[PDB]
Amino acid sequence: STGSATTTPIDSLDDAYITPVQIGTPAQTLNLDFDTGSSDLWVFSSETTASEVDGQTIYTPSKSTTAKLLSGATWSISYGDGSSSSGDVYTDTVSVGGLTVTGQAVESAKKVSSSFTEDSTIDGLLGLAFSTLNTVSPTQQKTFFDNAKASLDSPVFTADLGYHAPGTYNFGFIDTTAYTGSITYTAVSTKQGFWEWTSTGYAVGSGTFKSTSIDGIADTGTTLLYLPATVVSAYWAQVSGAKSSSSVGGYVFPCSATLPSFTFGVGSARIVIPGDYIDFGPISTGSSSCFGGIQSSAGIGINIFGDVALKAAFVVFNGATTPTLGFASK
Ligand SMILES: Cc1cccc(C)c1OCC(=O)N[C@@H](Cc1ccccc1)[C@@H](O)C[C@H](Cc1ccccc1)NC(=O)[C@H](C(C)C)N1CCCNC1=O
Repeated sequence: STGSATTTPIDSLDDAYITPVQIGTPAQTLNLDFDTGSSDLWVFSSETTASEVDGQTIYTPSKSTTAKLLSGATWSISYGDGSSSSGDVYTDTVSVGGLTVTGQAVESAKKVSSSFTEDSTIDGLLGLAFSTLNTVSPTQQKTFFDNAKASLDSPVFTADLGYHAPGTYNFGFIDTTAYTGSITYTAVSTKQGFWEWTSTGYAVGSGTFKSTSIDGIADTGTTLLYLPATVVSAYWAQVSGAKSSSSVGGYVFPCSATLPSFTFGVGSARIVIPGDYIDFGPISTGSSSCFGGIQSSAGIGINIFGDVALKAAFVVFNGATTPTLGFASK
């Protein structure tokens, strides 16, 4: 089997991407944030505290003839930015772009934190990291990809995120028309439950490539590119007037600037992020100071190849017995 679904930026800055997902019988379509950095499929629901729902589409399990409460099961998650959600668990039928999983754990929110309430465009998350990170207690549950993997033509999914444009998540096959050149594969450590890999280095604009190992995670659920402070300082030094602002919480730059590209290494291959991908617009409405898309990972504890990096590539998440990650230019 295979599946294919279009993923769409939620706003003009590509702050996140949403993908339609069919849940239950008859289908209830919710737009979920596909997140290779977490392993819970959770949704706004008829059980979510009413004051915490503000425009989201909700899952109503009582209207699904295939929904079953998973007795005694609860979930609770806290994300890297301090956002959180929690609730109970149903099993139900879940389909993505024609690919169907029966018995998928659908985590129904009773509580969500304010950042989720304030984003009317995201109806929940679909986790695509490894199932060891799933938060359901007392019995951990499997991700959508884990449940589907054995049925897929190939045990893979691919992320093709667009810049200011729609893109595609494919399950079970590699669309050889979606990229240029070859796919370079690189080793993955699953010990932290992430798609964790080691970049071979970087370059800023037309500058010299610096060979240096950068351990980090491929995370479709993080907007920006978070890299070591030395790397990020070298990038923003090439942007006249850029500075790290402690009040804003990262590097800002004059909105009139033309940003240089940023290149990262995948083995001997190179992925080039165009400068425009690194512009996240005014820090506040009407300001001429703009927020940078490459930021220091010092406060995080891990480097994150988020959407800024991944949308410059066609990315293969290979879930074979020994998982690997593939990157191609496109
Ligand atoms: C679940 C789990 C188990 C074990 C260990 C950890 C760290 C676990 O947490 C996983 C985790 O936080 N993953 C995040 C990136 C992560 C992995 C490991 C450590 C730290 C972080 C990321 O993919 C998911 C989450 C999605 C989200 C959150 C709030 C609103 C909307 C979307 N995204 C975010 O937190 C990011 C942060 C990092 C800037 N974020 C917040 C919104 C706006 N945009 C955005 O980019």
